[PDB]
Amino acid sequence: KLPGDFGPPRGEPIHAVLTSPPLVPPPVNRTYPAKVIVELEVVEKEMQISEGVSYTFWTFGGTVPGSFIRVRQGDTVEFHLKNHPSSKMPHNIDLHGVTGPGGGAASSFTAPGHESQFTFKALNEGIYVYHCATAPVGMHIANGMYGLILVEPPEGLPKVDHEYYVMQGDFYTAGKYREKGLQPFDMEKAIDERPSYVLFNGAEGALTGDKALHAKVGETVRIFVGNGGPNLVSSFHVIGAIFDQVRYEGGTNVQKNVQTTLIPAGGAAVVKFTARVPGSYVLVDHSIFRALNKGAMAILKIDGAENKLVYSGKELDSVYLGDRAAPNMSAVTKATQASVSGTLTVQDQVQAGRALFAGTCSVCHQGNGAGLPGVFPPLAKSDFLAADPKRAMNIVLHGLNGKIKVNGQEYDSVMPPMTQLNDDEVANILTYVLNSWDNPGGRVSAEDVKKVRAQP
Amino acid sequence: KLPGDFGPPRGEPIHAVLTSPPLVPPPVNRTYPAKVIVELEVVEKEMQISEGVSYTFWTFGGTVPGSFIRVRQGDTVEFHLKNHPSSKMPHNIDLHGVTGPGGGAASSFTAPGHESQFTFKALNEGIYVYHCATAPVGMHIANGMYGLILVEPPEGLPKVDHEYYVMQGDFYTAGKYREKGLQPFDMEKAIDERPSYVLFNGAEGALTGDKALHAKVGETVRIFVGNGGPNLVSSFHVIGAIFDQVRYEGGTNVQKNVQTTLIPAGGAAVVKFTARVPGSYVLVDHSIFRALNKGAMAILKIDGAENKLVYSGKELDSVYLGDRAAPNMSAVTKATQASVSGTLTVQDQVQAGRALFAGTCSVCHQGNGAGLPGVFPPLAKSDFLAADPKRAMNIVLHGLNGKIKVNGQEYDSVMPPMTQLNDDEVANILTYVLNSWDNPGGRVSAEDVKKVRAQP
Amino acid sequence: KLPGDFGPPRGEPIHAVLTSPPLVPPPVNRTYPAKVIVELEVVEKEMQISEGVSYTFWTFGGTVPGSFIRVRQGDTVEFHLKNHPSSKMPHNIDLHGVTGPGGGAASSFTAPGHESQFTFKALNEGIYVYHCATAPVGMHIANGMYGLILVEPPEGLPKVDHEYYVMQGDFYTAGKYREKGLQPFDMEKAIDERPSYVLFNGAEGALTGDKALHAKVGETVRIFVGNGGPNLVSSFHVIGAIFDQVRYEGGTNVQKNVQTTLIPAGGAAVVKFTARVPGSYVLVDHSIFRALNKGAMAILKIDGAENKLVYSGKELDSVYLGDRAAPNMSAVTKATQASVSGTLTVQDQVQAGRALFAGTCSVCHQGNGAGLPGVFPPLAKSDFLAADPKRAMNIVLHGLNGKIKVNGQEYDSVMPPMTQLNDDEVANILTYVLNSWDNPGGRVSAEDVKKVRAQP
Ligand code: HEC
Ligand code: HEC
Ligand code: HEC
Ligand SMILES: [Cu+2]
Ligand SMILES: [Cu+2]
Ligand SMILES: [Cu+2]
Ligand SMILES: [Cu+2]
Ligand SMILES: [Cu+2]
Ligand SMILES: [Cu+2]
Repeated sequence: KLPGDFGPPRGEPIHAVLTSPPLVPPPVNRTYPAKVIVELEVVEKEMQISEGVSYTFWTFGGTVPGSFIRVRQGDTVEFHLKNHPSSKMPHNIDLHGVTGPGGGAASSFTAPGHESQFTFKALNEGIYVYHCATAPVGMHIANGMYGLILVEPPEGLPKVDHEYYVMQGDFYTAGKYREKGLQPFDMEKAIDERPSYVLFNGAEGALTGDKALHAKVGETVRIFVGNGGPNLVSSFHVIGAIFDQVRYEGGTNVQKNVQTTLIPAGGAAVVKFTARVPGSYVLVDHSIFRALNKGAMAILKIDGAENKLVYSGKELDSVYLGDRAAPNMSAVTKATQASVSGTLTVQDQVQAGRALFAGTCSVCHQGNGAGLPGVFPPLAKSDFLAADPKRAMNIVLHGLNGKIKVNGQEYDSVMPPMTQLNDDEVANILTYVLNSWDNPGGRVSAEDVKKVRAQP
Repeated sequence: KLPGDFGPPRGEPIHAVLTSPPLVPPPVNRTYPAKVIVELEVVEKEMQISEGVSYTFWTFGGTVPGSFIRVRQGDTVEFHLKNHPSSKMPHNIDLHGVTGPGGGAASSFTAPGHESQFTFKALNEGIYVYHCATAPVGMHIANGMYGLILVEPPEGLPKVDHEYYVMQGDFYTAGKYREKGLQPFDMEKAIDERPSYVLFNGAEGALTGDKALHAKVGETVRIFVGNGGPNLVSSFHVIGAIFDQVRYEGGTNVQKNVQTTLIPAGGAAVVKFTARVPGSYVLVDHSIFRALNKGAMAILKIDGAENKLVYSGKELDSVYLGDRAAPNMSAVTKATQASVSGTLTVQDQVQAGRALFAGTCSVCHQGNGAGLPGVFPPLAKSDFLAADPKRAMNIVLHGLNGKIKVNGQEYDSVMPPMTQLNDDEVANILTYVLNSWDNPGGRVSAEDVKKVRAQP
Repeated sequence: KLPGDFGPPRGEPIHAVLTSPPLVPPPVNRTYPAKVIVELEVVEKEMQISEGVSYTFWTFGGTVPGSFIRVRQGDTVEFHLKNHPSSKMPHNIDLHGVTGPGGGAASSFTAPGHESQFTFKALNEGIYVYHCATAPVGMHIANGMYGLILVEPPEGLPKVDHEYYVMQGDFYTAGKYREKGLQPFDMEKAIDERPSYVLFNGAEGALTGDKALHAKVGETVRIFVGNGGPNLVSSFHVIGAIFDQVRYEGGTNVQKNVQTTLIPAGGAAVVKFTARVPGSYVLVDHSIFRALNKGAMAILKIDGAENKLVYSGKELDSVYLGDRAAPNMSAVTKATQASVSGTLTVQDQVQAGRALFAGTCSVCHQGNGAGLPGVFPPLAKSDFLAADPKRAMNIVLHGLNGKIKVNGQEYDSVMPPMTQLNDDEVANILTYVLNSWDNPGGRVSAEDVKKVRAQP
């Protein structure tokens, strides 16, 4: 007998309602197998991969990851793929969980402006990645062509308070991390498995700040977690919490009470979380430079009463979360646009710099620039800053050590170089500082920084 | 008590019959512990790692992976390692599953032209990697010195219709992927874990096309899957199917009903597959640039009747499998040899280009060069191609965008650069196209392409 | 109900006794929940990451990994973090296993010369990584800021004969592997996940030779194994043995009878080993260039009677373990210091070269330099060596092939290049050889090698 042998489809054909991340369709809530009609459209479009950084994404349903599909084991799925006429590339689909060559790939080949269809029976319960399977496949996947399909067990999953959809991917831009402008795909970095960004849900900050996932103390949360790759394996982890359950694909095995779990490239898992105490819980790839240097962080924010018997401490802040502690970094987007338009004002720079100062600089110099006397020198009303703005550019790029005097006090410490900051970021940060805390005002330009970077 | 305590060896000494990949020795089919004599010979030799690409492999038994060894838990194994007189390096062996320092390494050190032996009891059931353990060990492993030993449980494994032997490895050549000639090992790429090839069974195409694994609808297939490394961890996956069972080494844990599973460097697993519907099922490392850009694909081809209730779609083709959809790429080998000999003909180039055109170019331009009017321009009887062959070289290497006119119709799309193609590959592809579909004939040489690559 | 609901703390407050690697605190041996006071101090200090190679480590408790903390599920932990006044950076802590945002991070922020405290209930049994969580977090982790906390189940873990503490990390120096001197952290290699060293317990040789872990035949050994990362996933493996049990974090799953197991970045596991036969058992990351080219090897040395029925072979030697077979490589440290001081003698070089010759050269040329007539030429009383010392430098760096005559016998083989050896290493090795085995004496300097490396 084949698995999923629940007989022919019955009832009426069901048009599947698909959802955009990070939301999930409702439970199927059905006791009979059905014919389920799935309609998905490929759209190629520019979107912001980071503030001020555009990328040409290739998408299933207009999002990265693509629309979530939810069916029942034993269903007959009539899958329709449409390729929007604006597309330049052909596309197709391989759904993990399909029983048949290519997971649908040969029969779903769809040129721009065309449609295709194929039918499969969902024999296999589980959570599964789907992705494009069009040569060059790695390029298509790298450009965002992946999503999740859930094939429910016949009785449904246990009830929870919230269900969310989170998918990791690695991305390959010609430019470096946070370098502004429309960034091409970089095939050489992709072949070498050297991503410039590693993201949840297609963008930096997609699930942080005002875009966080939400729940309340006492509630249960199920997260459908994909790893589209193309190349990286996620050391997937929740900061400050534990997973009650982790189940990979449709596996019989269920691990319970783990905090860190390896998700293969192309893999998927269902995790369950129970909210205990309020605050922000961070989903990360614990290959930690991905999480804290390339974008791979997402937030589940829990509302409710503190329990000092369980945890006496404070909510997360910019020391750990960096510049993603805040609701958003919209000022960076605005300043980048203003630079393109040739209308960049001092205030545009100040507000972008404010956003970027958090964590990056405030960890040592404090959010108010006061530092810590004799330990971390002040940026507030700083004589040393005022005396030489070009020196300040060199300090950000190249670091500073040795004995200095600031506001009448000696320091003898080490500020590491921060050369990974882009010219606009340094410029904006320093313009923020110059226009705060009784400093002398004025501005630093990206071009000013470019010149210092070329001659330390 | 130690595990495997089934008493002293009984019966007669058994000379083990070892098999070359992808075949496996028969089940031991024995109820008593034996003394098993294993004889393995190291041979260093050039073989083709890809068509026209030679490599000096170091082998156990003349193959990569090395010969498969099959014994029973509780057996006493008298292991004999011989190092062929033609060898330049000394060699030895570490068998995972051996209880004792180095897994045999110190007592198996064997200079060229020598032999060694040691004896161990197989206490531990499971599937296990063996490999060379001679300084510099990573070099020996990278050169192909790894294989599998199966230690059966006393009652044997459950009966299946087919057993196969598949082992992943990462390889490090001085040249780039598909660059022709005898390629040295590259220690710098090896230390950086930046392989040029990632392969099953020692070569591109080792298990594709006419070298695929076979079974029929309804049959069960057990695959002994190794990962020799040296360095990579496989996101091991079957496209279009599921694994009934995955069991690592001799672990008590068995995962069931998973499609994607992580195999450590040095690790091994036993997977089971049940054939449901006909077609080609692809074993891959789903760190997908390895599978589709570096060689890490293998095929299990299933014969039998379609079942439209389960899968309505078609067999895999070159859109997904690329140039490995075909039975073989022997024409590439032949053309590379003819170049070396100084006898390369137009037809030699045409037949190599034909092989290389599949997927790489046909995904957009079609197998007949017709394209799709207004979407993908024709290569068949193409005025634009004929008008400027050097332009065509530049388009392959460097891409093309913007409005063009071909055969009286405007196109306004994007052909990505294909700079990873080697000079001979571009030359051969374009010579194929020029000599097909009423195009004007002639040829493009590797030297012609080299010149365009040096000045875009 | 929350997990760990064993009621309020009772008895007296307990001041936790923390241990330095590779030792573990005693079992808590307690049937009631307690208030446990933990005091940990951050110290930034230079230590030797390899012989003659200094690094500025940032530590919890003065060691890498940091001090081991051992508590009972259901305990209330009052955690005190102090930052030594000599520190330049602020620090904090995220303990995996803590229920609360950041795992303690916001409330543990501690500037140099300050202290902080927070309280948490240990709801979650398991073995857990702790680490610094101060921007830039990856830098702090890379500099050594990680350790383990064990939260025992209420009944305690089963009794074993020995408990040890082993933690992997990846490290990023500006210089190459084994390049001498004080090495800065390299942010570019860290972001690219390209470590120069991969170590157990903070240094090359930390757990080899005279620093090996010990047990006797018949004894059980539990190892608490961490992977601090920041970035790598360990293919964690024991050479020549098997793990009776592997349990990750506080997971319900326990794998039994495996040799190779994947430990995520940030992950931890408890493994159990039973000693069967004497000799050295190697813990490695089986992404094997890490183990054999970057430092990722540790030894469990078992004392007792051989059992020829189980294993007939010899103890590990330098063929497999390389230059870590010996008790230590102190002579390298001494020679590097003498170079810095300008007092380097011939004998200083000879003794450093002796240490470095093992495995690296002896695998082929033998420990006595005799080679194997006609196969591996002698370095003992070698006419060919004596005839041209600069040629010998070129051979080490750049290899040698083709027909040569040494001591009246022809060789026609291949010595691979060894360009990864640093100038001082080549110099010292060759000075050792020149001053051994009736060779002519004299010396080779690092500067001599530098010149040959610049012009092959
Ligand atoms: C802690 C790790 C720091 C971070 C992050 C940043 N800075 Fe810093 N800064 C730090 C120290 C210890 C010092 C003094 C070094 C010494 O030689 O003793 C400094 C110094 C500066 C200065 C100059 C002095 C002053 O005006 O107070 C400037 C202008 C400065 N730092 C700016 C700055 C900015 C803009 C940062 C974010 C990009 C930043 N610093 C981070 C320590 C640390
Ligand atoms: C789809 C992703 C493509 C692949 C793969 C290949 N080509 Fe292509 N090609 C494509 C487009 C959309 C265009 C037109 C670009 C525009 O500006 O609108 C082209 C064009 C060419 C041409 C020139 C026009 C013609 O003669 O039809 C040539 C000679 C050409 N392409 C060759 C070619 C070859 C040999 C390829 C495999 C190496 C190949 N193309 C791949 C789209 C795509
Ligand atoms: C086996 C893989 C080797 C290792 C490791 C090392 N050497 Fe070697 N060496 C080897 C061979 C096969 C040869 C001869 C090459 C040929 O063309 O046939 C050599 C040669 C030398 C020589 C010159 C000849 C001599 O004096 O015997 C020297 C000086 C030499 N080798 C030194 C040397 C040192 C110092 C090494 C460790 C750094 C070393 N070799 C490693 C094979 C192998
Ligand atoms: Cu696509
Ligand atoms: Cu896939
Ligand atoms: Cu070998
Ligand atoms: Cu091994
Ligand atoms: Cu720190
Ligand atoms: Cu962590």
